[PDB]
Amino acid sequence: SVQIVYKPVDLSKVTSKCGSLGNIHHKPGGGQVEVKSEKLDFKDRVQSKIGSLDNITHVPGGGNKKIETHKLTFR
Amino acid sequence: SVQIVYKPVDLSKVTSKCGSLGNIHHKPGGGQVEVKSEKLDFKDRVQSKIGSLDNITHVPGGGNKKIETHKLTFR
Amino acid sequence: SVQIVYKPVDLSKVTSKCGSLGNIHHKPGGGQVEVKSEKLDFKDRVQSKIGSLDNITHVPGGGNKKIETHKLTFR
Amino acid sequence: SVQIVYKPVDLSKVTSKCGSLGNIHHKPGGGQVEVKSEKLDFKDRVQSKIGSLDNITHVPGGGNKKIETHKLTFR
Amino acid sequence: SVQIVYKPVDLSKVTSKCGSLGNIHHKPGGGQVEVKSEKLDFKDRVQSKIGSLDNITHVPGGGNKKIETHKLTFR
Amino acid sequence: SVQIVYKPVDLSKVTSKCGSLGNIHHKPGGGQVEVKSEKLDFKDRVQSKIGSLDNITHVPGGGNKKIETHKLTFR
Repeated sequence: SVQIVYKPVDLSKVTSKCGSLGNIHHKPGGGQVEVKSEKLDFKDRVQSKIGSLDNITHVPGGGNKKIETHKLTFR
Repeated sequence: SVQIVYKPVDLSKVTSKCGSLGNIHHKPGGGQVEVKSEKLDFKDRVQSKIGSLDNITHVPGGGNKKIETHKLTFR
Repeated sequence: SVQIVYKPVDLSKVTSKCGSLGNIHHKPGGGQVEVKSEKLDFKDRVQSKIGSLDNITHVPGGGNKKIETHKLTFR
Repeated sequence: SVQIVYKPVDLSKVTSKCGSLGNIHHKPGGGQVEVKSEKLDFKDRVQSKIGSLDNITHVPGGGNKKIETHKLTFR
Repeated sequence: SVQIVYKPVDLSKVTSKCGSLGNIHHKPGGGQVEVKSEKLDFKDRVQSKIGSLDNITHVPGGGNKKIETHKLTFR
Repeated sequence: SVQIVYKPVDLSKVTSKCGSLGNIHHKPGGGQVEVKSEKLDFKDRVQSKIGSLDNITHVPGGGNKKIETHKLTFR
């Protein structure tokens, strides 16, 4: 005779928490910002940001991947 | 006789929490922003952002992928 | 005689929470923004944003993908 | 604000296996039984079993009882 | 605001297996039974069984009882 | 604010295995049984078993009882 019993139990967490979670920003203040630009010459791409208070979150990561194989073979 | 019993149980979580979650921004102030530009000369692409208070979240990530394979081969 | 019983149970979650969730922005203030421009010259594409208080969420990510494969082969 | 989330999960077994299970009785032999009775006198109830091979299972027990009570009272 | 979410999940088993299950009785032999009776005298109820091979299952038990009570009371 | 989350998970077994499970009785032999009774006198109940090979399982027990009470009271 043969009896095979296959009863794995999984309660696992795979988890990510990414970027800005649960912060307190109590009354922050950006200063006065002044930009004067005169006679400038640009021969290639200009990428520009000007500002007093910038708050930025960027998240290319924080992804999750679970691979799970349950192979059983008899004879 | 042969008896095969295949009863795996899954309660697993795959989970992501990405970007800006549960933050408090209590009364943040952007300051005055002044930009003066004069006689400038751009020969290729200009990309520009000007502002007092910028609050940006960007999330290319945080994706999830579960691959699950149950296989039973008899003779 | 042969008996095969195939009773897998799944209660698993695949889940994503992406972008800006459950934040409090209590009375945020953008400052005055002034942009003055004179005699400028652009010879290729100009992309511009001007504003006092910008509140941006962008989410190319946060997707979910479950592949599940049950196979039972007899003789 | 109030949020109540009530998500109990039950996969429990209550199980009983009672009496004679999965036994092998390979070629059991009862012997010859002879009962001779003479001039006997019974003034009240007679209950009798006579036999060579008796194979008896009796199960007043093995019962199961699940009482389950979920209660949520608000104000 | 008030939000109540009531999502209990049940997959529980209540189960009984009573009496004679899955036994093998390979070629059992009852022997010769002889009962000889003379001049006997019974003044109240006679209950009798005579036989070579008796194979009895009796099950007053093995019953199952699930009581399940969900209650949600608001104000 | 109030948030109450009630997520208990149960995978418990309550289990009983009672009486005769998984025995091997390889070729047991009952002997010859002879009873001679003469001139006996019974003034009250007679209960009798005569036999060569008696193989008895009796199970009043082996019962199971799960009482489960989930209660959540708010104000």
